[PDB]
Order: sequence, then structure tokens, then C-alpha cells
Amino acid sequence: EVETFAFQAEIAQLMSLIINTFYSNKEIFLRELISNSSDALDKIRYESLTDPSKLDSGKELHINLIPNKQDRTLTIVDTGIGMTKADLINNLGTIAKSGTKAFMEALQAGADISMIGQFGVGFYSAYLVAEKVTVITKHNDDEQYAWESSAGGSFTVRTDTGEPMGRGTKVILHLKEDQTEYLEERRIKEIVKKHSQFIGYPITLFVEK
Ligand SMILES: O=C(Nc1ccncc1)C1CC1
Repeated sequence: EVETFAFQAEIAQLMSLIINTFYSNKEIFLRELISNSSDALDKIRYESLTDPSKLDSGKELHINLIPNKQDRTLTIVDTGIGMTKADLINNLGTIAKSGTKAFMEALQAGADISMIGQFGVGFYSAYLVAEKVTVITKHNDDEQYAWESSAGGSFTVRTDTGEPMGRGTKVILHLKEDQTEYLEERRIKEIVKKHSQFIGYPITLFVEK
């Protein structure tokens, strides 16, 4: 049972700008997704300070980067607070409509495109490198769900029958044909060191056979 939803117009417009604007600095997608994971980890850590049972779904707070050259996917896994079904539908837990508006106003006032994450919509920078994004998520208060979009104005949400996750979020980037440099260990290591070197959770880059 798959539900198909239209993006709000303002979000669809931001996605079309990300996909169609000529912009060579595509590597910042990973900084943005790691930053989002760090924010989600901070949220479950804070909730656990007064309710330790919130970590019954998993005590380890970490970020894994999993390239798969056979599937041409880069997966960013975190064990943060995760998202409910309602969060997924509501722009993956973001204030994307007002965030997009503030980002566009900032660009008019001289901000850089790379500042997207300051406006709460850094997730959508995934489409700098991905033709399709799949988000699998488990929040303590809901079941495990899969969100997916290839842009084009729509996204889908379904219950996920896949490998149970415990708690957290997995962002699966189905990379564009010409963006497979982001599956190479040395390139991923370089971008993490450049942009994400002080994140306060362990970031493990998996290697491949
Ligand atoms: O936001 C981005 N591009 C963009 C291009 C033109 N106008 C607004 C935004 C990319 C960083 C993700």
C-alpha cells in the first residue's frame, strides 16, 4: 500500500532549482545530510536525559556512511530520533515552506547557495547528486516507514517491510551516473574532513569488498 503525495509548490520549486541550476560545488550535500543526522542524534540524546527508556531502541549514537558501487548508492545511517509518518509527510520534519522562503530572501540579500542548511532545508541538497532519494525511518512513537522521491513534483510513503532499524534514519542516495566519485573512499574521506571534521558523533565510513 503506497501513498503518493504532491510536494507543496514552494518545495517543488526549490527542488527544481537544485536539480537544474549549474553549480559545481555538489559535494556539500554530504555536509548537509551529516549535519541533519547530528541534529537528530542531539534530539534523542536530549530526550534520554530525563527518560532513559528512550534508548531502549538502541543506546549507540552514531553515523555510518555506506557506499555500494554495485547498486550505485551512498547511504547515510544515523541512530537519531527518527521520524513519524506525519513527520515524513510534513517535509521530513522540516519547516520547508518558511525555510525555502527565508533561503530565497537571503539569496536576494547576497547569501550564498551553500548556506542552504541555515534555513532548515539542507536535506534537499541530496538532489545535487541523487536522481532518487529513499528515506527509511523509525521513531519510537511510530512504525518503520519508507519515503521516496525522484523529484518531478511527488513523493511516496509506504510501510517498510525491510530490515528493522531499531531507531533512526537511513538516507539512501541513488546517485546520478556522472556522480559516482562520491562512492570512492578517498573522496568521501576528503569531504568529511573538509566539512564535517568536528561533528560530535562517530562517523564510520564503510569499505567495500
Ligand atoms: O540550494 C541549492 N541551489 C539553488 C540554486 C538556485 N536557487 C536556489 C537554490 C543547492 C545547494 C542545494
